[PDB]
Amino acid sequence: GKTERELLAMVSSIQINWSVTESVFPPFSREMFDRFRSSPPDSEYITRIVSRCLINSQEKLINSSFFAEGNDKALRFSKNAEECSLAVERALNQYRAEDNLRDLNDHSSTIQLPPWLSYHDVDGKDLCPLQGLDVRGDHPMCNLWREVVTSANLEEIERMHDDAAAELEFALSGVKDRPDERNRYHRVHLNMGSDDSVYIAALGVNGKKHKADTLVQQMRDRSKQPFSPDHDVDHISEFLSACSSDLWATDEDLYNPLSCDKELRLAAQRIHQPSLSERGFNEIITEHYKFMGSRIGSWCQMVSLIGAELSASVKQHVKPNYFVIKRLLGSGIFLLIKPTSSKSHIFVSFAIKRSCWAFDLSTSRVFKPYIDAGDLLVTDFVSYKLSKLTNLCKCVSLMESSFSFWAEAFGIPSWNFVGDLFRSSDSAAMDASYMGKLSLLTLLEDKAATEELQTIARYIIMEGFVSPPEIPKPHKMTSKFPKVLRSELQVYLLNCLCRTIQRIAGEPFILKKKDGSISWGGMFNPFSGRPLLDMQPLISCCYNGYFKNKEEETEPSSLSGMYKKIIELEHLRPQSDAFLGYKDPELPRMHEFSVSYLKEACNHAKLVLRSLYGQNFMEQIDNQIIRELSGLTLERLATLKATSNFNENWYVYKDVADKNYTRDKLLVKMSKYASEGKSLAIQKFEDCMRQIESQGCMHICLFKKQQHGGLREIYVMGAEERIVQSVVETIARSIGKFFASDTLCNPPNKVKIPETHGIRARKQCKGPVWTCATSDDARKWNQGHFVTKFALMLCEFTSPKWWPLIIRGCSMFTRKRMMMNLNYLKILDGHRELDIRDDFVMDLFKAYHGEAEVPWAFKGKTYLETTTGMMQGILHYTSSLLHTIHQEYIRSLSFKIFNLKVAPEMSKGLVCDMMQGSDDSSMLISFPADDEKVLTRCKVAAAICFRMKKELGVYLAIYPSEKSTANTDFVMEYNSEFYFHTQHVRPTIRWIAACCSLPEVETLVARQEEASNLMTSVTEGGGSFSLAAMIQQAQCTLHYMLMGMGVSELFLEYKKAVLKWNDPGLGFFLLDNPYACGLGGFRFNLFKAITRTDLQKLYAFFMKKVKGSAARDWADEDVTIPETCSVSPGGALILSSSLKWGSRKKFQKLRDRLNIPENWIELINENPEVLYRAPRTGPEILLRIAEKVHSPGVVSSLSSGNAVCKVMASAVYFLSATIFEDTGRPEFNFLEDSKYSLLQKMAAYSGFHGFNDMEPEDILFLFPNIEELESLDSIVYNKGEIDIIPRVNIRDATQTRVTIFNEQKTLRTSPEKLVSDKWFGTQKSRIGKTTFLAEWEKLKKIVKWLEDTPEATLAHTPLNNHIQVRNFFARMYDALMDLMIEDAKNNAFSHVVDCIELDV
Repeated sequence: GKTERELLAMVSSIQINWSVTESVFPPFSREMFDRFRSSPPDSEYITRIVSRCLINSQEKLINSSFFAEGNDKALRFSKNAEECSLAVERALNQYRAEDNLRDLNDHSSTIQLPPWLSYHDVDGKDLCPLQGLDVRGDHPMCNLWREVVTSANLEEIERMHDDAAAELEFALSGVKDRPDERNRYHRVHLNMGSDDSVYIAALGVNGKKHKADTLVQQMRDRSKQPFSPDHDVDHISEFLSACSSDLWATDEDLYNPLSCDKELRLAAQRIHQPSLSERGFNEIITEHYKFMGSRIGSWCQMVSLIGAELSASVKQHVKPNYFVIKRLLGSGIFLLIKPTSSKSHIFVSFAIKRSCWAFDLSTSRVFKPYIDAGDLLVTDFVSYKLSKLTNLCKCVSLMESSFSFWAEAFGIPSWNFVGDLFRSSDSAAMDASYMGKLSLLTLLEDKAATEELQTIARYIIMEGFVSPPEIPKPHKMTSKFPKVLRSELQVYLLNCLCRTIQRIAGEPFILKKKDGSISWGGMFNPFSGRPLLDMQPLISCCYNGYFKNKEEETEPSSLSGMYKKIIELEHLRPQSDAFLGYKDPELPRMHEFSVSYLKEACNHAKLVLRSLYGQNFMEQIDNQIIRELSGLTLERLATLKATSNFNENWYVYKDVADKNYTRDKLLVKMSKYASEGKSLAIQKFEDCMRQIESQGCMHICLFKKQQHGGLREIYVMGAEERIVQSVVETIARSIGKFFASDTLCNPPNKVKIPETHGIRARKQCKGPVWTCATSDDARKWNQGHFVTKFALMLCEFTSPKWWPLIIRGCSMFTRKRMMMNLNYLKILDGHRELDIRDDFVMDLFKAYHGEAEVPWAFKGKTYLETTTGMMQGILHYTSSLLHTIHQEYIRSLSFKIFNLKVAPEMSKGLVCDMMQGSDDSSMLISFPADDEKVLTRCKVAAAICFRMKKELGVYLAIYPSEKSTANTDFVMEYNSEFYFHTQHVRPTIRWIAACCSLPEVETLVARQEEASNLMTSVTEGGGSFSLAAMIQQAQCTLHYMLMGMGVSELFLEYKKAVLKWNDPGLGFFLLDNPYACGLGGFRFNLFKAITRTDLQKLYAFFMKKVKGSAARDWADEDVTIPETCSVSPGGALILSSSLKWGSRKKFQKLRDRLNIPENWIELINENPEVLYRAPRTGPEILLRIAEKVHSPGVVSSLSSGNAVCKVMASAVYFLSATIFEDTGRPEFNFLEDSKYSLLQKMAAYSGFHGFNDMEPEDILFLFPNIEELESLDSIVYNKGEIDIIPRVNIRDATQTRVTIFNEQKTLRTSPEKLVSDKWFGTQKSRIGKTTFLAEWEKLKKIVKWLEDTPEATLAHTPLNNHIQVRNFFARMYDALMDLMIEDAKNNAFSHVVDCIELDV
């Protein structure tokens, strides 16, 4: 009320002065708003356009599918094959005709590492003098790098190296006794020291014949010249197809370097499965058998260890004439490494003792060829970027998880899979081995275009599901092929997709309702001709998996691709605003839209909103916005999202030169704005919009994320613009949330609608029903949408008070100004005129310093300016509203076309529920199939789905893409969640690729918590607990490789100490039980750890009430080892080390900039007059953002990080860390048994943990009862349906926040049974014990009160959690209104579709 009255007074404060908007933002003008709010739609135009659109859709359907009259189905499909063939060879002879191309005999090999497999050598990482002397017989003969490794060998015979011998006894002394020694000048560290003892920092004598820079320069000039599609890849397909039994064998070739921690896994299962006294692991047998599969597991170990050693060697700094020499732990393989160029480039040569190498190559010719020198094989130098070194670091875990996934996908059990892959008679084994080797080739060759080809396979495969009224046109995807092919794998993938297009064009996938359930035959793997039978592997063949990282990209081709897109359509501006909201287009150009039909869509959507929510709906849509604008606080905008400092400066590079650009956080501007009494975003929107008018544009900076396939191309807008965006967003989102069919506003409608469609169809009409497709692609959604339509759309909905806010926000969205990365312009100033991407780079080069006038690039300016389109992430909900408007019109037009076409009594039917996200459209039309008129209804549905995208979309600048699919009965797709007939699939491989995230949290309990969160993420989307268990074994080898289990001999001493004390803060990876690995989180393992293992006795000794908080640690020294550490639990599971590489200087500078209050008591004493659920005022908002800042995890240096540096510290420091001081005296005179009140304090929801673990406590090896029919039943169940005695929230803040239960008498008594604190007394500090949990009562609120609920989809119906954990384990309004009138002039078109469909 009072806040509501103040917000409405602020709204009355806002005003629109038109002369300023017409001045600075030209296509915004008072006349256009007045005509649109005033002029009703002229119906003659709207009839003219829907009639012409109907004709177009008919003619396009005819000449697409029915190429003439009197055509047999075989003739139609043969002409389709002719068309697709000609389109294909047009695509190929795009590539054949090129300026340059490699000769077909010349080869490339994709995996640059050698195929070697080495029998186990003498232990230790030192390059010993015997490993120098024994390999002397090199026989150089002036071959490539034989003379260099001979020089290194001859030096190795002498002692002319920094470490010819490394001793572990010195490092044990350094761990147990802190003052180990002085620091060697050769030992170059990055974080927390480096020991001349822990890593071989030996430097070998320089080669006089060759310097690697010119060798890579000539090889790079060759890499510039492209690859033809007629290049032979017969060796590639030979490798992936034929080699099956070679890959699997157990001869202990190199399994040891990562097979070290087996006993630790035997400990971890002993916590969870008490009754395995046989040492009888169940998933660990497959884990170590797969790792023991020598032909791939040993080779993946070699990849992982060279990746880890190189990541350690990036931080190593070497004087330029010399190069470092290293050796892997307990291996014959030597790495000769040069970080000569610090520009993310490391140069590596490998050398294996010929005595060490044996029993194979892994395979020939799909690997870098190796030179023989008799004594030792060797290889030529190869270059690597640091972004690729993280991928090489994680090769065993990624390949284990990908092979286990593909074994599960083709029905092989994920624990017996290496045995089945050894003896591969069934085609499921051959296809699993094919796809696993394909994933291996993708991983070792990191390239965006290779994943792009894998992604295009999705649209090619989906085109085969189109219904007989339609015909497949998979050759439509030939437009979206890569411009240039840059490796043999792209050639193989392109040839695969070309033959795939040929097969799909030949005939479609043929559906059959045999058992009252549709199923598709003729399906096949997109990358090999092996037939499939399951939808899930077909979907999972596409969606190539990607790693996520938040980092900039400095490769100029990547930023040129970023900047290309908006600038492609910037030139397509029609320079005439007659169409842009002033007048109706007849044949709409690019960026145009029709005023009258936008108003008709608005009026129709008002009519459906009226008929759903009643007569006063606008009043309802009024108040919802007020609630949203009472919810929109500055704290909501106070997040970790970055913010641009490009305002009013950095415009000319000469003034902008010599100063880096830095993206300030949102918190500095939010706290500067909240330093005044500016309690809400709207109260500051008033000032911000005037500021934005003063500058006369929007300031935006461009930020291309480094990863690929994730959220790339981020547009970091400014603070005032963020404020304006947020108020416009809350308006847009309010009116959009009144829409049922929208999905971005209400995702439960998205999960509900595809499930509910079957019930609505069967309830309305009796019998089977067909469907149509989802045109989820939208052609250039962001670039092409002018914003005047957004303004007119939103102004049609809101009350008259809001229109100035809408008009001014859309007005700043018209004209917009975005900055490039300054290193890009530093490149372009001194660039050559040989820029290949002349569409942008030559154009920008002339625009910046040149003759060419360009309407986006300005003279000597550091910005791209665009008077059209929109950003990607700016105005999501407004565009979702536009798309919802369009689709709501199309629904009634669909009923109109169905009534005009088939019968007047078809409104009883045609259930046509929609699904429209930001740019993802979807539609499905159910109609009965009783009579033989259903084929006519299918023709009508084809015309309807045609007109939805291809025809009335253009009038709303809504452009359908070729990537759309049309008329795919019993098939639908939306947001990569495919819905086949009574079966729901999603591509799970995208999360299996991510579960080996290798997280840099640097807390050692948060690390395992993050691993558990990712594994639960795989369990949420598809997957199985056996697959999750194998992925967790991959995670555990990854984590124990963050410790030096293949990187330091001290890990061998970490083992025994680790067995003495099993706690996750010590670094002991707690394995979840395999029968339910995904439901139980890290809390489940911690509860079982304290309940079973003696680690609770350490918690019995070290505890806050008996011992103390983070200041008081059981180790009297704070920093235990020279490598960093702490004992701070922070109201959570206790970490026994920190290892915080973050300097924390940047967080200190952040805290200085936020000007937050310093004392921090004011939350604690004034906690009862802050509702932490909701702040109210600038002081309270300031302390809430300060609480958000000082939380763990969200610390700037906790967020800030890097992968190579983190992995280098992970064994340089971590092997020494935690060892022989914390572990030497962890608990003496320790209380054997833990208190029970303290036990429930550690885990408040111990009751749920006991209920969930009661079933999977004791369990056998495996209990498979094979089912006959396997298929999802469209069923979902939640384990969190089980609730605590208090159904109400656990917060009860001031006993006023929630009113879900009345008068709370017993509801109050149950909580203090568990809490053991006075919930009464206003929840004050002294509620029986001041600081009973911790000092911060906000921290007490966080830790004491917390609830949650999980969710999972099932194979068979649920009744309770036990059959959940059993089954989820792998078993293997009125249509008559808005009466628009259409033209039925060409009924001969309908006649020919009907007759030829009858004759087929």
